[PDB]
Amino acid sequence: MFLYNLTLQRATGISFAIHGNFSGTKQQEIVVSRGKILELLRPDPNTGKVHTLLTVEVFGVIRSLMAFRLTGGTKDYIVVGSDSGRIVILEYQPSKNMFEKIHQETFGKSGCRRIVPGQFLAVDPKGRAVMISAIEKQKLVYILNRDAAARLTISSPLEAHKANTLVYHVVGVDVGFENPMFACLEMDYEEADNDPTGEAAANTQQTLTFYELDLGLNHVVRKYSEPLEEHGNFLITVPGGSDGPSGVLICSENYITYKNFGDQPDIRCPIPRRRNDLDDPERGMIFVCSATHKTKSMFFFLAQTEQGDIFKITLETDEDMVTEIRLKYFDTVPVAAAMCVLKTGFLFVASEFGNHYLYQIAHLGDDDEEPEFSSAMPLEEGDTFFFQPRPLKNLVLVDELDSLSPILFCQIADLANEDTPQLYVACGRGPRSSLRVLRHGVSEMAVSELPGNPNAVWTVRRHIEDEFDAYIIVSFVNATLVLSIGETVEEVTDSGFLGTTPTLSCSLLGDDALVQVYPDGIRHIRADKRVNEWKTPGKKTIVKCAVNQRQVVIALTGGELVYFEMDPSGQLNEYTERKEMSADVVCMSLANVPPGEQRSRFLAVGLVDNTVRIISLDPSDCLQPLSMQALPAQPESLCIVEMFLYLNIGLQNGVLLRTVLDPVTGDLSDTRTGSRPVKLFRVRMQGQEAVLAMSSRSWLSYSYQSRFHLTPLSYETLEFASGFASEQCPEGIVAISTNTLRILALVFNQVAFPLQYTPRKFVIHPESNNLIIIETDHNAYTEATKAQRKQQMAEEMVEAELAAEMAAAFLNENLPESIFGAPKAGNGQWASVIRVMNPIQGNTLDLVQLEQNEAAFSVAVCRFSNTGEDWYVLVGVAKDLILNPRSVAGGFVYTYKLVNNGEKLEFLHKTPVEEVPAAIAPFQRVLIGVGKLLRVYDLGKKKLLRKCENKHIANYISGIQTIGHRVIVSDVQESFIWVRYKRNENQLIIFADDTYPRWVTTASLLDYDTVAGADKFGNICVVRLPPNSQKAEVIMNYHVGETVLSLQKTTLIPGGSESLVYTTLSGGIGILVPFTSHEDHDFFQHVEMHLRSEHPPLCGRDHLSFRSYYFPVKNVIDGDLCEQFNSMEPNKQKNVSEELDRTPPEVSKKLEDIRTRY
Amino acid sequence: CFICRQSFQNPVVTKCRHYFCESCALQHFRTTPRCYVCDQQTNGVFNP
Amino acid sequence: KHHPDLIFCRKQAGVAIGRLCEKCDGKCVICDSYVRPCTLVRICDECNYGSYQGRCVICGGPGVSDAYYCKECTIQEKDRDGCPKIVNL
Amino acid sequence: LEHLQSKYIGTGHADTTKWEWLVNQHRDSYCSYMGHFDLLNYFAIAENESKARVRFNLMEKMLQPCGPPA
Ligand SMILES: [Zn+2]
Ligand SMILES: [Zn+2]
Ligand SMILES: [Zn+2]
Repeated sequence: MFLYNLTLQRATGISFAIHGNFSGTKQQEIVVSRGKILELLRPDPNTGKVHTLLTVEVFGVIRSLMAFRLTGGTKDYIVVGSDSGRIVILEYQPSKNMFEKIHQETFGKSGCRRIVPGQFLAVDPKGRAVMISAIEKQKLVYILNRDAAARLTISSPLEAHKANTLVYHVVGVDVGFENPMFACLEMDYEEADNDPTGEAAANTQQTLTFYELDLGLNHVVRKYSEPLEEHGNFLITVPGGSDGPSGVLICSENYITYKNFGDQPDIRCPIPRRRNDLDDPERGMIFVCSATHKTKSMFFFLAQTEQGDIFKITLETDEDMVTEIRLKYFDTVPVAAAMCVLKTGFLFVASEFGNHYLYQIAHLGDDDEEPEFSSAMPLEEGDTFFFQPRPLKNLVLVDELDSLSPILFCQIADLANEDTPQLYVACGRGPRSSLRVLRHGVSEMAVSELPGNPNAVWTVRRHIEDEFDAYIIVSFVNATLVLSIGETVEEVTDSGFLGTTPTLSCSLLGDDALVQVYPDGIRHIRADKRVNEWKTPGKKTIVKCAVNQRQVVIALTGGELVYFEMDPSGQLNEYTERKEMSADVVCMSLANVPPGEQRSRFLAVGLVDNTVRIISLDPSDCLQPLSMQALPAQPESLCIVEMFLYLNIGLQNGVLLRTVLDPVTGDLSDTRTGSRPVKLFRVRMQGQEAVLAMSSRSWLSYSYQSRFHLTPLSYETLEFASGFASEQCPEGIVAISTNTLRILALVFNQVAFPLQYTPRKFVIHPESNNLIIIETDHNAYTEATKAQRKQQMAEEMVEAELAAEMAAAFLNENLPESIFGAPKAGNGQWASVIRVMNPIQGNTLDLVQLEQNEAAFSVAVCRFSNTGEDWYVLVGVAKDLILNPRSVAGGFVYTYKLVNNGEKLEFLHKTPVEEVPAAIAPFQRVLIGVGKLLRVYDLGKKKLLRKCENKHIANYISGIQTIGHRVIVSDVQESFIWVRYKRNENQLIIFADDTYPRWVTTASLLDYDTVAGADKFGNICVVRLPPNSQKAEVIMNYHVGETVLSLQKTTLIPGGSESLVYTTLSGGIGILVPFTSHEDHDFFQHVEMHLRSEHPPLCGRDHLSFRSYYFPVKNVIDGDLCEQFNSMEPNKQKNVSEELDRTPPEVSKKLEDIRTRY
Repeated sequence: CFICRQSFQNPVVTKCRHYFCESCALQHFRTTPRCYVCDQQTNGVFNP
Repeated sequence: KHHPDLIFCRKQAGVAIGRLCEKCDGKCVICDSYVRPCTLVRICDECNYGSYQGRCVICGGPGVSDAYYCKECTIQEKDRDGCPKIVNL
Repeated sequence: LEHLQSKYIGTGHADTTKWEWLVNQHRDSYCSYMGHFDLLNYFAIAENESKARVRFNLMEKMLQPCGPPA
């Protein structure tokens, strides 16, 4: 059916990063774009933690994104050239926290084609022009100046479509107020095709062509052309004018050639290699990430080598020519995809795998514990300054935001005791690899509990000035406890509210005298336990407490409320003015007083005669209940809270009645919510007040801006409800159960257990039920290969003095993966490590090692086919595992006994094969698919005996799902082909063929004839077989926009609908729910048709283009577009509700029902 | 209370388009899942 | 309603806005339909600037209204194809 | 036909060679792998390779598609 797909987890890996003054002020907004979504942060850099200022979804992939400011422009407009031809230039207004489109320049057809410009987009330093170019034979320079109102004075772009001129790197040079220029590394590829022997293909060389665009002539011509024999992998441009020379540093293998367009010297700064680097010398040190951090006059250049160490470079050019660039390794840096170093302690390093680092500057940036390799520093033309892994003395990484990308493997189960299931995403590369197990519950960022289950847990602080709850009085009838609200709440004797008796209320109502409603009455209790306990009205205990800033109405049985008024000393003294309600007041609350008001305008108590009596708390009008919020049923509580204000009586039944909390009596409208008595009081959730209808279905009448709406929350089950304010979040809903508090964000705890190699396949043992995963870091030096290379380097450099000690230090400690980058090289070399993490503990209870050229292709620890139900693990290791080109020695399928019921990876024996057996499953024997050959062999511990082997497959076997005498296998060509594997007949005949050609990388059996496939282009297609050389019909199809790693048709959330959970390699996780409700599907289709007209996509490619970029979309409903329509503005929401012929609150209720349907 | 034809105060309508009071809607929600209009799916709506 | 001759520019559209006369008003500039005119026409050059100022980007009448691409043409995104103002050859 | 369509990428006739069409398809595949963010990430995180090294490999493979012609 139709699939209302919603992404539960956003993609964590940032596809691009920009920074600058994009917030319109001195707050340097930095936007990390994760593909279709971009999060911009312009918070305080002295906080040390990243806080995103805005988030924008464009429904498209940006081919090239940048952020540049005009001449005099304090706001850096972001220019994004997407796959579509609408290159969007938008000035970002942080007042609306959104980028208003100044222009949407149309260029051409959708997709980043070879001739579709916008693959490389840059801007001039004066903000006068923007150049967008394709891979080859297409370039454009749009003259976008500043208008009279500082608007986009855009023009038609000058075309620089030079034939077969591939631009390796293009950068707009800083020309100041003169005519600007742009340098592109053009390479004439026409001579390569002209020479049929490839002689001109070998003799071709790049040329940095700096083309100057005369704006007065309105024409761009190639001004300078510096040819380089070495190809330019990347280039960094020195800023001209007062910021330095107008030069560029083209990077190569241990050579950054800095030169300017004119009489300048080509200063070849050598990239400083590590002192006795254990990595091989084939990996030349090039500037993978470069960032020019500029001061008021000069500019330092932080660059990362092939090892990736952060090397700060000075500039002793002396305004004549490029002479010296003192590249000293200031700090050892981790595996980062990019690095941008702004000012005021901001240095955002986006990690390809692991944690992206935001750093604060400590030293001046030149604090290098390693050697310095200047451009004027001479050498022997064979190495550089031996700059080893230095300590981080220049700056400190103040934030390390862990990203799930690249999420290779996944294992989601509710094995652990948590409010939501733990999903372990195995991710990362090499030693910098971990499995992050995340469990929600629904913001379970931190775990904290109040001390016991007391009568009330309220902040009876030292005074009113104590904003943090240093002593929240969790006071019961037996005793009292003091809890610290810092997610470290426990029991202590520092509450001071005299809660040895039953303290019903204990909160700092006065300036320093906390009001405590207790059986003694109303007590003014100080920072210590000095409670002046005046009597309440009557000798009974304080049943209700309408506490305000000045007068606290302590109401006993019969509704008699004694007014503990504030004296001149700040204490609460019980005055003689007391009024009785209709019956016994159950619970009370007082609305907040104004700044000129002497006391509260309305304090309301919920009597037992189905009413809430509200009186003025001022001493001139005390004990005068005017407003009567008459409850519909017998009221269990009252809450008289601001936003005029609302005074509500909540009942034990399903009706709570709210009226106007004022001197005039309002209309008691009774709204509905779990068969429990209500405990409506003051709560905090997203800056809006609420009254908690305490029930099993814990609803909150949120009175946001004089309108109370009651609904439940998406947390775990409970019986009561209250507010929540701790170190995890500032305001939330605590569904209070019996010694439990379900968190509602009106966040998942993730623990990352490390792995030895890059993670390949996460499997579970049959007997242990524990994660026996296999990690394969192929095309790199292994752990055993790295130890052997370290010992070989020790034996090589021991021949000398101090060189033998340096050799021993290089053997003991190389460049680390988390410190200075992993020293690893080779093509056929491959690390394989089978780590058996426990079912509860992420630490590996077993380690199995393979050959140094062998990659663990698959992990499968289950019961053996030849043996009984004992877990025998079949682990395939492909030796000499080289990816590009096709080079592998062979697949050794090690059969392992899996000792301690799988907790010890004891390898029994192995069975070799020439091909790679990437699939090994049980088939009624065991089907092992070694490429195009699938053999049914006995799964013995010693050796396998094959019976029937079929080599009729096309390319390979990516993965086969078996549904009983039929297995559908994915291939590089076919998405899914179903062969009826009759193991009783010892044969396999293809009962279903394939017509759609797709390199499907995932498999999921939704039914006995439904097979899902996640293609290499990032399209999820669910194909059902036809009833009774015939293909299966693709019932559903969508394009997610990213390559989905795994997919499984299963109910991922707790209960709800049997959706399909898909995990992508970018860190995204989504649930596609098959909506069987045709009326709800038609309502969602009408809402999407309204939303596609109301809210346009910012990339220029529509949501239809995003969902049908590769293959056409079918049977999918866009819950992301439904969330965008919910996130639309108020007038646009009213227009969308008129277009869908409904209400905006009804559409929001339908979206909340779709979210709760899971 | 259209059958009783009494005084109308604090009006509230259920999901089956039955117009009554707020306390009458509470009594109907506590009594039955269906309203008194045509026994339609009111689902105990004691809402304003 | 079209002709095998009379190509327009096949030049990439810029800031010069298209402009329709009354004699062929309301039609699409490409397929000459009338269903959901969505995207404004840009005519890439001196097709607006200069002698052909406020003129038809079709047959040649006095151009009075903004020429629009229809949503059927922008379904295949023919709006990015370039200038549709006819140059006689 | 059109002169700009002949100047556009993908112009071909019956006189166009199969090896020339395969070279243009390989150049377009390298350009598409350079343009796609997810495909470049999948090609880069497959091995211990850098993004700039993968971009240099794609720029080399653009010429290598016309590298050994007929
Ligand atoms: Zn049309
Ligand atoms: Zn006309
Ligand atoms: Zn034109």
